[PDB]
This record gives sequence, structure tokens and C-alpha cells, in this order.
Amino acid sequence: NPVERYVDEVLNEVLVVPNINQSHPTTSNAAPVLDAAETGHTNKIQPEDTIETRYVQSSQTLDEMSVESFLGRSGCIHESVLDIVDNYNDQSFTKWNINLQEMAQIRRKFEMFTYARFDSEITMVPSVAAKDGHIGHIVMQYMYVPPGAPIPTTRDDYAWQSGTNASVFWQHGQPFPRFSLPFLSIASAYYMFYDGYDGDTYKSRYGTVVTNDMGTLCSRIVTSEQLHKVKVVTRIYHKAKHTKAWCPRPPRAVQYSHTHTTNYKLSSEVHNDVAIRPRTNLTTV
Amino acid sequence: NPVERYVDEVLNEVLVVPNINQSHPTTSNAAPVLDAAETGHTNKIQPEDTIETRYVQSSQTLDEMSVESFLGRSGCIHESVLDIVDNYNDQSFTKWNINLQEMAQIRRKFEMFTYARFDSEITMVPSVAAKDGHIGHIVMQYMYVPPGAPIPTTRDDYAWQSGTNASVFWQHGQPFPRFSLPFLSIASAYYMFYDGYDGDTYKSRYGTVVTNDMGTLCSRIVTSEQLHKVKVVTRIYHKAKHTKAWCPRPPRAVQYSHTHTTNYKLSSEVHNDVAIRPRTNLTTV
Amino acid sequence: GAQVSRQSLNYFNINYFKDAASSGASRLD
Amino acid sequence: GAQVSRQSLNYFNINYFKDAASSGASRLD
Amino acid sequence: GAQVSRQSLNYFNINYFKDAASSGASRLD
Amino acid sequence: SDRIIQITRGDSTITSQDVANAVVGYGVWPHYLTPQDATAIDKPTQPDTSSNRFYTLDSKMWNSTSKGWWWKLPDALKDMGIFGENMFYHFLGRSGYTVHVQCNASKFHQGTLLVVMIPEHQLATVNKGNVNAGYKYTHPGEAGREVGTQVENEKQPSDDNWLNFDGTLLGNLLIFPHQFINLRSNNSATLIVPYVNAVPMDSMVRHNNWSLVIIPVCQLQSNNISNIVPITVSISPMCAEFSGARAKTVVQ
Amino acid sequence: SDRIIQITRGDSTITSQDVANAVVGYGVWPHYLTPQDATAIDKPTQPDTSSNRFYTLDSKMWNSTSKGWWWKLPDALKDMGIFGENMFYHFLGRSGYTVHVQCNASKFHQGTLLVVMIPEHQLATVNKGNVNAGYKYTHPGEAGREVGTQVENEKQPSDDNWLNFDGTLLGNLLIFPHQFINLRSNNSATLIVPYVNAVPMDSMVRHNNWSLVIIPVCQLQSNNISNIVPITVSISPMCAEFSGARAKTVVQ
Amino acid sequence: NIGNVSMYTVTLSPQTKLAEEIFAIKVDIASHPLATTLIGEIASYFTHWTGSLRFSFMFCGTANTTLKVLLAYTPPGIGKPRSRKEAMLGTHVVWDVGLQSTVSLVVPWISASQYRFTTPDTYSSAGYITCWYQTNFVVPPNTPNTAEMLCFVSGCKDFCLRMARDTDLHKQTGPITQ
Amino acid sequence: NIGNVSMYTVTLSPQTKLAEEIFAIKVDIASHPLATTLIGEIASYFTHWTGSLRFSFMFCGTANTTLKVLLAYTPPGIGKPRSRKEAMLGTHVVWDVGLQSTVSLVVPWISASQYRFTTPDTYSSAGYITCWYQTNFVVPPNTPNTAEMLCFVSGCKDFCLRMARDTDLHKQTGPITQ
Ligand SMILES: CCCCCCCCCCCCCC(=O)O
Ligand SMILES: CCCCCCCCCCCCCC(=O)O
Repeated sequence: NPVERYVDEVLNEVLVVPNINQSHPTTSNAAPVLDAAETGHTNKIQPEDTIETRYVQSSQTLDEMSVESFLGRSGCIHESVLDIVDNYNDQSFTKWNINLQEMAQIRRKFEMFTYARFDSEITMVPSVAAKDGHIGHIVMQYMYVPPGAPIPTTRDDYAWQSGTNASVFWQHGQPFPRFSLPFLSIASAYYMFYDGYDGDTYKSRYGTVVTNDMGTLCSRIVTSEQLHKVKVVTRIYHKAKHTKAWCPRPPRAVQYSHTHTTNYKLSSEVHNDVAIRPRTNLTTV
Repeated sequence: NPVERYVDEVLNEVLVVPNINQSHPTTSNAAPVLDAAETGHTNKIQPEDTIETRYVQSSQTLDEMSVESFLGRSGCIHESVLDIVDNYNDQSFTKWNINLQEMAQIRRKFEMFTYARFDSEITMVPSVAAKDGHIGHIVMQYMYVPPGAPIPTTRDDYAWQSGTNASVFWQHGQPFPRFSLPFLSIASAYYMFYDGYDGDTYKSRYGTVVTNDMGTLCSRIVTSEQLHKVKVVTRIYHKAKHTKAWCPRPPRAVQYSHTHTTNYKLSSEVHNDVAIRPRTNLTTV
Repeated sequence: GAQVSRQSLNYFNINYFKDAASSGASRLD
Repeated sequence: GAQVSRQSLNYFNINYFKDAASSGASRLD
Repeated sequence: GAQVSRQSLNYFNINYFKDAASSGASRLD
Repeated sequence: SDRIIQITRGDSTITSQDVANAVVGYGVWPHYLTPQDATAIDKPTQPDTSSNRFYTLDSKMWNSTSKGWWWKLPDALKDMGIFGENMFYHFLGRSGYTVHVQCNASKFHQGTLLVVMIPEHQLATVNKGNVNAGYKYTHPGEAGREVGTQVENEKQPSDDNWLNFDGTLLGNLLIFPHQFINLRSNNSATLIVPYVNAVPMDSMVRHNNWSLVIIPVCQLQSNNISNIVPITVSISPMCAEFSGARAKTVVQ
Repeated sequence: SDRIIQITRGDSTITSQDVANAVVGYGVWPHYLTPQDATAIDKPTQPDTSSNRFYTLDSKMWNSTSKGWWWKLPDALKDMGIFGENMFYHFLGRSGYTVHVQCNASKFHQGTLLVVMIPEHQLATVNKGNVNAGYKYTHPGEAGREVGTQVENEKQPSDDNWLNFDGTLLGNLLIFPHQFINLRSNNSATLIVPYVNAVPMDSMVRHNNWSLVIIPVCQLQSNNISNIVPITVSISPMCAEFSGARAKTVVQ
Repeated sequence: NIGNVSMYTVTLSPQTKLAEEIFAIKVDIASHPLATTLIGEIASYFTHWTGSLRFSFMFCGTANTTLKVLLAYTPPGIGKPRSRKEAMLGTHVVWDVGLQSTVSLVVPWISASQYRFTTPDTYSSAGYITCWYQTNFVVPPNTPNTAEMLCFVSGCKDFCLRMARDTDLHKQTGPITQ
Repeated sequence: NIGNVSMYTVTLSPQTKLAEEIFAIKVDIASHPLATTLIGEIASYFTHWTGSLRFSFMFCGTANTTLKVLLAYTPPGIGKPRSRKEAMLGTHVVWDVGLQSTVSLVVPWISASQYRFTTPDTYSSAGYITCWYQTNFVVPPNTPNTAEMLCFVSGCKDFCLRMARDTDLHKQTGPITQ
């Protein structure tokens, strides 16, 4: 029933976990506790097989552990800065090559899978710092420039006309801008990892930089030069929607160093580079 | 089904492209690859006719390539400036002879057709620059003055009463103004091009200026003179809705120089005036 | 106007203003 | 779109925009 | 969700969000 | 007996009398590309038995100090009969594999090898900024890479087995299709993997879909160390098909 | 129009707007080996479109003194893409062919070429006792043989076009599948031949099943001799299949 | 040639060397010289493309001028062919000039991914189309020893563009006035 | 051992004293050394956990090496067992090494509350898992006198995580650049 399923959604009881059944003492030549990890399979033994369990009705649900839930939280992916210091024409606009590689928190979650397909919800949080006292009337323009489209080189570049590109105009005092983007790849899923190159020579590029071009985000303060200088910082947040993921993998164990690459740095004392905490010995809890 | 068509709209699968069917080796006196371009027709040969193709189910859709989609994006067509410098009465109001000829991006798209019919969505983005520090309380008035109606000559002209003309009042801090205009022509479609005059003498005007009079947009800062001077720039955006276009044509290949005319300038080295990039020779890719 | 459809997946094509020019983008075909 | 259900507990799954990407989080399973 | 009642005095108990915690004060008894 | 296995592919048959079952990557058996998922429109070529056969690589020697070995597919088979020819004459290729790792010792020997098949094993470089692993280093061929030997170079990839050569912990490699060769239990490992990629077919020259990683997690030990204990790898393509024929690509 | 022809094979399509119909050798269209006639028991490999496509050989120049040219199959295609690879990696091969000979001139030109496909064209040597034509001489590759040029050698085969290079008269070559390229009528010849042999499959390295012989029976003449008139040959295997895979055979 | 009709024609003539190369260009729909064609201009208003391309060629020599040419499409993952032999190993059409003046070569959609970027991107560079002499350009006496050829392009039934974007084939560097 | 594969193995050998302790760790799924295991890493993305845990051990000595070991789970409310006798009074498995190389000990969900915090919290510290020699490590002559053991962990059918939160097993102390 689309109404019974509705109730399960509100109560978050779509994916229930199995109950524990009562078990009894056993004496058999069937030894579930014994197996062979060499097979590459996990022993499917359950608590009822190793101890005498009581009957217990499980009420836990796995809804929150779903992929949609795990990757469905909006996190920061970029912090754009427009700092008016001494030249309005040069400092009132900027650009960013879009990617989800610059902020560790969301990057690590997505990288727990090899491939992922999803639509994106982008939410922007602009904050205007009054360096000289006033902020005046701040109006911002955020333009999505897909690869190939002309990139503005001045604050009055014709490209800002946005005759085809999508632009979002925000006015200080109005709610935070937000829009959705459909799965953008030319492939069936996004590559979280890519063991390939864009050629076959010693100078060919390696990794996701080869497959993950998302274009550029061009910003500018629409308002013309004002007496008082401001510093506008626009933080970009991303949330995956209608998500699918494939081939889970080991979580990032060391700090990230660069975008689109798994490269890392190691110090002289490696235990400082990983979350593992040195044990005094094998028997010290 | 109006509900099945609804699903296709959400998924953007209204216009599907044909599949590729499996083909086989052939030996015939029917040679599809041979034709005669002199006829003025394009050879309708398909991949199945020149190679042995496999069967492939197409999932691509042409929805986004529709005329409605192509011309249905809001782009800048005008940037109105009210700059208070030394005389509020003279600098607090202005006028603009409406047209879609001043901004290259949208002009070029519409000019890929000879005639076009559509309703228009006008969105305005006003931004108040505080030249002296404060902006006070800015209230703007945008009045559409159809040809013939009295044009204001002062900021307190009786014409601002707008007893019949449509006026939009915007208050700083409120969302961007927006309104729709129905297809305005006295003809069945707008002329993107017009090989005609408004008379038959050496002094008759030539081109779309003869057929495309849309009236004037008169603006003024409603707020009376304030101590601190401001510069209000209102950018006008246009989007075509419920569109139809006829007789496609070659895209503009050189920069535009003036409104309502196809005139252009040529330098001593013409390859700099077009997007064509000189080839080293016929065999250098 | 409300062009209510039925299938249950009900479609509500609403026109908030009284002029054709006011409605959003047209359907294709 | 309105995916109206019935049981009376009526469910109104409304999609306010015309693109799939615009809707909220997906259902599970 | 819309728990539409009938009597005509129709009652529309609407739940705007998808989590139980989001709804208003509980009924008594 | 469940300890025995016979795998027949084309004109090749491989046996083992001490196996630990077999693994089918992600539970999906390899299969040809269907017209619903295909994109390239030319008719694919399917060499069948002349390409879907076992190709045995150069053997490696396992000793008390070995840190591991890895190979990349299809790179490792680039010079293997008809399969190799096809991957260079065509722009696109698609294939699954049956990987059979062999290593026998004696019952008085002990040692454990973790055999893993990793999809998109994007290698890292260590302390070299944004400089990534060079093409030549990730395309060693049937010789593969012997961890802990290669004399450093700037574009040389990580050689840290405990960090999976990519910044993740070795202990979690088990999340990928894998088996163990525990000398006291088995003398071979068998993994059958399907084609895995975000596109239906791809360049076999510039994209290595799978990586075979073998790490000795338990040191080889015995009281007869003079007897060499090799590790041999035999890989058989499955459902190999190619598209976009032209001249033969020459690398380097 | 019956003057036109389009032949599509794999990823290749060839056209001619002035043909003289086409010939199907012995009225039998090429087809795969059936289990009733087969002898080798391993499953054959069938490259299909990656091998059954048109391969264009090196062009030749036809002038007033030309005595002729000949090529042998499959030798002529030994270095042609996937087809070539397959004939060296396998002991056995089997194939049919579509031979398309091209030669255009002008309407003010005249000349006639006799294009023939000869099965088992066993060449002779002249005045050399029982010494027969050497392997190297009957395996010239895509370059074929230009009659009347080669500087004599003991194992060199006959170069007498009027004696069919084998002791029989040229006038009777018409008993074999053939066509004429008479410049005033056509600018191409098309011959489709099936596999012909006393065994179902054979070594493609040491047995040439067919021989393409082109003899200008009517001298090329015109009043604009400076304009070079080439002859180009394009051959497409058909139903190519191979058996007995192993390492690649290297000749010489 | 730019600024002249001759920029649209390719000259053919009697050759002294066999299998000479006539022309070579990238197949990428929005790359040069395809960029300013109508399909190239439209493709420049979108970010992605897919489908097969139709290249046509019309011979314009005298009716007594004969010729056979080889038009080839080289799928990616390799450099452009350096010879006719190398080129014909790929997708091709042998064109015989006759009563019908025009021939068409279809560049099938042969790609790893379902779509490619329209702007010049390595990963999705679609390959090359080259032209070579199959036999030779031949004419009777008293006939011009050179002839022109026109080249056309359009999309097949499976052609499709995606993700609207502003074009970089046209710009505005100043105000457009009255 | 950190930075070496040896950090994943436990060495066994002939003992001279009976019932010696082999290892001891907390059972808490997100505590150390369980923290960096896959289940521990995932648990670190949530605030609560519940359910039973599956600990497996694979013996890697020679096929002629024998051994019996006692794996015990000590429910909370008491310190870790100081001897085998003290440990076996709790939940345990006596593992006999043989043809089958691996054994599994299940740590049943024995808690006052339905859930526990994943981060190190006294009130909800789940207990300990210790390992002791049941008999002894025995080998024939000419056989290595030490052997390794591998340890695994995963969740049973009743395992469940709750309340998503950011992990403290990974950080960013500077900008990640291009
Ligand atoms: C205005 C910014 C557009 C916002 C960002 C959209 C991100 C969606 C693409 C996700 C693909 C992940 C691959 C990567 O790491 O680059
Ligand atoms: C307040 C401004 C009214 C906004 C502009 C409406 C434009 C719709 C008319 C389109 C006719 C195109 C012909 C032209 O180039 O002038």
C-alpha cells in the first residue's frame, strides 16, 4: 500500500532487522563456528549458533544506513572569496573549477565507493563582511559555465549576459540560493577513482582529472563599485539526491593532499599519519 | 494519457531518437552512398548502410534541442544606469528604446531564424551602489510607454502618473521584479530580418528598424533626493515563452556593430574577424 | 486553471493568472 | 505531480517542478 | 500526509514533513 | 571432493587438488554487452576460444622478505596471443577474467598470501605533491611490479603495501573480491570477475579496469628455505569482445 | 542501374559506377565449414567484421609495356590487420574472398586487363631441370609480382605471361573465374570466390589456395600518356575462421 | 584562403607518386575546421554530443575526368594514419567518380562513453577522417589538369546534443549601438 | 609494528607456562584497535550502535602444527579477566586448530540499554575479548616454532548503526589543492 509505505517512511521503519530466536544446547558434528577465511567469504554464523539465546523482537531499522541517507546530507565543497582591497574591477569577480575534491568530509564519504550516480542539490551561503562599515546593496551573480563556454575575463565581460548559461542572482537580505543539477556525466556514473590516462605517453595525465570535468563556476558582485570595501565569502554546499553507488572500498586512511589524486605524504613516524593509536602491547586494552 | 505525457516531461523523454539496427554485408547495384548534392537535398544514408552495425537501443532525447528550450533561457538585453553625480532632477530618471539588438548572446540565437513568435518574460535585477556610504530607502518605477504615449521629460512629469501605461514599482530589499508580455507585433511574427524599407527614396530607412518598434522603457528613482548619492543599475533580462520560429539561417559569423542592421566591420586580416582558425595546410589536423 | 488528470497519479497543471502569456514554458511536439 | 493515495489517510506525494532532479530524497529499497 | 475525514465538515490533518518528530502537539487520551 | 577444481577455458585446462572454493566478483558472472547497455554502434568482434583461454605470466619467487606484487589488467595480457593483438588493433575492448593464482609448498611450510582484485586501483605517489604515477609505471606488463625493489624516480608510484599503494589500510582490502592462499590449507586461489566500469566498453590501452594485488600477510617460513617457492599467475579473459578496428596502436 | 555496385564488408564500403556485373566463383558463395565436412575438432575462431573487411594492397602502375601482375592468397594479406595476425597464430585457416580490382582512365583511353582467380596456381621454372619455385618467390606479400622485372635467380619462377607461368596457354585462363577490365566499358572487376581445397581447412602459411592474375591483353594507349594510370586491388576475406591456436609463427 | 570561396574547395590532380594524402581533419563536430559549419555552430551551443556524422563530397571536375578516392575514419586511441594502408585498416569508403557526383562517408558513433564533450577535450577526441588517392586523377587530352571537390557535413538519425551553453564562436567586445 | 603488515598478525608458539594470555582488546566497535576496520570506520560515522559482533581467527602455521585456544568475551561491570579461569567464566569458544583454519567467536549483544555510544563512553563500554592457550602450541621436529594468526571482525544479522555524524578518524588541517 502506498499509504502503508508512507507510514513506514514517517516512522523510519522501512528496513527492519531480524529478530534473535531462542536457541538451545547442542552436541553435533556440524560445527558452524568453524570455517575457512581463505575462501574469501565471511562465516555466516549468528549468535543463536554459539550460545543459548532468548527470543528477542528487534525494533531497529536500517533506513538511516541507506546510501541515500549516508550521502544525502549537505556539506561544504567550496568557499569562494571576493575581497575588495584596492581594485574593484579586478577583485569583484572570480572563478572556480568545480569539483568535490577540496573538502575532506564529503570527499571521504563519496570515496567509500568506486562509482556513484546522483543528482545534486547546491545551496549557497553568502556572507558580506563590512570592512569599512557599510555593505550597501549587495547583489551577486553565480554563473555555471559548462566546459567550452566563454569564461569572463573582466567584471563587464559579455559572457555575464548569460544568454544560455544558467545564472543565479542573489540579493542581500533574501534567503539562501538553491538549485538542483541532474546527473551530469557523459558516462553512466561518476568515477570516484580512475586507474587510467588521457593518453599513452610519459606525459599523459592520470586519475579522475581525466574523467571528471564539471566546468566552471563564475561569480561577480553585480553591484557597481561602492565607497566602502567589502569581503564577500560564498560557501557552496552539496547534497546528493536519488543516489546509487557501486563497489565499496577502504576508507581514506591518511590526509588528502591534492585534488583528483590519491597521493599522500608520510612523516618519519608513520603512526602520526594514520588514525591508529599505538598499543602498549597485545594484552593492554 | 495526460499523465503518461507528464512522466515524459519530468524525465525529459518526449522526443526520442531512433535505434541503430543490426546490418549485414551487402553486394548490390543499389549504392546508397552515392547521390547528387546538386539536387539541393541531403543524402539520407545512415550508418547501417555503410558498415555492419550491431543493434543498439537509443536512450537519447531531443527535448533540450527544441525551439522552446533553445530560446527559453533568460538573458540580459539591457543595462540601465541612473548615476547621481551632481543634479538629482536630471540624473534620477532615464529612458530606453526597447529592442533585443544590443546584447550579442541572445541576439545571435534569435537571429538563427528569419521569423519568430513568442510571449516574453521580463525579469529585472536592480543593484544600488552606495557612492557616499548609504543607500537610504530606494523605490524604483519602471514604466512601459508604448509608441505614441507621452514620454516624461522631468522626474515629476505628469506621465509618471501611469493612468493607463503599465508601471512596476520595486522596493529595495524585495525580490526581483518580473512580468510577462504577450506577443506584441502588429504582424503574425517578429521579423528577425527585413529586406525592406519604410519608403521608396534614397532616404528611406532599411531593415528591422522599420518593423520592430516596441516603444520605450522609462525609469526613475521614486524616492526624492537624498543626502548620499547612489548609482542604480537595473539589468533587464528576457526569456521567450510559447515560442515558434521559421526559416532557419546561417549564424552571425562576425561581431555585431549596430542595432537593427547586419552591417559589420572588416580588418586588413579578415581571419581575425571570424571564428575560423587558419590551418597550416590541408593535412594538418 | 487546473487541468486535473487521473491514473493514482493525479496531474495538476495549474495556471495562476488569467492571461496565456503568464504561463510557463510550453510542452513539446 | 500529485500521487494521491487512499486508505481515510490520503497521501499527497507532490512534485512542484518539472524535472526529476528537483524532487527530494528518494524512497528506500 | 492528509488524514481527510468527512461529516459536510471535512478535517484535513496534514503532516508537511516526512518524520514523526516534525509534527505538532499530540492529541489527548 | 570440494578440495578439487578443474577450469577449462578454450584450449586450456587448469587443475588444483587443494582449493578454497572460488570467488565470483560481486556475484556477477561475466557476459557479453547487451544492446540496452551498448553505445558504440559497430558490430563487435568476439575471438571466443582464441582469446578466452588461460595465459600464464612470468612466475615470481616468494621469500621471507617479500613485500608483495601487483599486476594490472588488461595491461598484463598486452602481449598475450590473440587477446593482446585485439586490444591494440581496436579502440574499444571489454572483458571479464578468471584469475588463478598458484603456489604450492610443503606441509611443513607456513605462509599466507592475500590475493585481491581491485577495480579502479588508482595508485598514489608519496611526498611528491600533485605529481601522479606515470603511464610506464602502471603498465609493467606480464612482469608486473615487485614491491620493495624498484629504484625510485619522480613519477614512481607508492610502494607501501600497508597503505594499499593508495592511502587506505591493507586490512580493509577484504571488501574487494579476494581469497587467501594459506599454505596449510590451499595451494591456489580462483577469482572470476565480470567487466566493471561506468561505460560499456573502454580503451584497453589507457584504462586498466582491474588490478591483481598479492601481499604476503604471513611470512613464508620453513626449515628448508633453500627450496624455492614460486608464485604463478594464470589469467583467462572471458567474453572478450572488441570494437573500433583500425591499424595497430604502438605504445611509447 | 546495372552499371553501379556497392560492396559493404565489415567497416568498409566500396563503390564503382561502371562495372561489368560480378562473378561468383563456380557459382558458390562463401560459407563457414559445416560439421559434416570438418575434421579438426577444436572450436574455430571467427573474427567476423574485424577480419572480413576490405584490405587495399599497394597500387601498381600500368604502362604501354606492362606484361602483368600476380598475387597469391592468403599470402597477399599476411600483414593485413586482424586477418594477418590470425593466420600466423593458428595452424589452420579457412576463408573465401571478394576481390575488387580498380582501374579508371578516360573515355579517350583504351586498354584491356584480363583479371583471373586461379585455384592451385602451381608455378613453373623454365630451363632449370627439376628445380622448383622457391618459397620466398611465391610469397611476395601485398607487393605481389611485376611480370618482366625481377632479376633472375635459380629458384625464380617462370615469367612467361602467355604460358600462364605454368606451361598452359593464356587464352584458356577464361575457364577459371574471371572478368575483363576493358577501359571503354568498365573501371573495375569484382570476383567473389568460395574456399576451394581438397581439405576443409589448411595452413595459411604454406599453402596459397588462390592466385590473382592480371594480364594486360590489350595495350594501354591514349594521347595523354603522361597521366599515370594505376591499378589498385582491394580484397576482403569472407567467413574467415581459424583453428589450432598457439604462438605466432615467424617466417624466414 | 580564408576570406575566399576557395577555402571551401580541395584541389585534385594527376599524381606522380601513388597513394598520396589529400586531406586530414579531426572528426570532432565542434573542432576546426568543422566548427563554423551549421551543425558545428549548433553543437557549440551545447556541452555534449553523440551519434553518427555524415560527410559528403561532390566532385566538380569535367564529366570526362575520372578518379577513385579512399575516405577513411580512424577511431581514437591511435595517431592519424601516416599512409593509405594504415588508414584503410579503419572504417572507410572507396569512392568512384561517375554520373553521380556525390559520395557519403558515415563516421559511426564509436565511443567508450554514451556522449562526448563538444569542446576540444583529449579523453573524448573522436578520431580522424582522411582522404587518399585510391588510383589516380585521369583526364583525356585538352582537359583541365586540376579539379575541385566540395565537402559537406550533417548528422545522422542518431545525432543528438545535450546541456545548453553559450557559444565561444562569437563574441561582443564593445557596446552595440544605434 | 604500525606501518608493517605485522601489525595485523599475532604470534603463537610453544609455551613453558600453562594458560598464558595471548591478546586482549575492548569489544567496543569504534574503539582501538577496532576503529580502523571497515565496520569500525562506518561505525565512526554514527553515534549509536547495537547488535552482535563476529570475531574470526585464521591460524597460519604449518599443516602439522596443532593448537587449542580459548577465546572469551567478558560482559561489562567487571575488569578484564586476569587469568584463563577468570575469562572462561564468561562467554567463550574453545578453538581446536585443524583442517578448517578459521574459527568464529560471537560477542552477543548483552547491554542494559538497547543501544550504546560508538565513541569511548564509560556507561556504555561493552566489555572485553581475550585469548588464552587452552592446551599448547605443538609441532613435530624440523617445523617452525612460531606461527601467525589473523583476526577479522564483522557484524551479525542484528548489527545496526544510528544517528549520522562526522568521523574523527580522518581530518583536514590545510587546503586540498590542485
Ligand atoms: C555551482 C557548482 C555546481 C555545484 C557542484 C556539483 C557537483 C556534482 C558532480 C559530482 C561528481 C563527483 C566527481 C569529482 O570528484 O569531481
Ligand atoms: C520593459 C522591456 C520590455 C522588455 C523587452 C520585450 C522584448 C519582446 C520583443 C521581441 C521582438 C524582437 C525584435 C527586435 O530585435 O527588436
